[PDB]
Amino acid sequence: SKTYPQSAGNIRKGGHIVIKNRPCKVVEVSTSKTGKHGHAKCHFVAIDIFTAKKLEDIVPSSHNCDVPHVNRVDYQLIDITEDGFVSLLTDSGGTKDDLKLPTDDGLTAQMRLGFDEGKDIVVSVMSSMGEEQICAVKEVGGGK
Repeated sequence: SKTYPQSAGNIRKGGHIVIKNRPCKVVEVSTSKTGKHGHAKCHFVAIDIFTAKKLEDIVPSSHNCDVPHVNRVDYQLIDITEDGFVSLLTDSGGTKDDLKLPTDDGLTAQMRLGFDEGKDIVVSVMSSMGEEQICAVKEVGGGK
């Protein structure tokens, strides 16, 4: 549900893969084969999409990898609570309130300032495997 199975031989540089239960972006793919009659193994180098740590795997080309779904969604900012939660407006007219201000000080200052200023602030959220990160902030209008 958070992942789908795909043969290692179909994984490409720039795609994603699960290594040690971590969603990673594939930065290097190479293959090796045992002699003339072997079956290729895929050697992956990948970068954890939240922690930026490098992880690696060697997988037979014919075995499945778990591939994580990775989404990027924009929301309008409708609140920053005094305890650091963020309230986001959903495309169905709902609210998404489970996220906090990002650890990035630039992104947080942009959100807080834009909100204090009465600006229309759009927040990009990257999500994978039940984990979410505010990854961009822009103003699109408004003001006081």
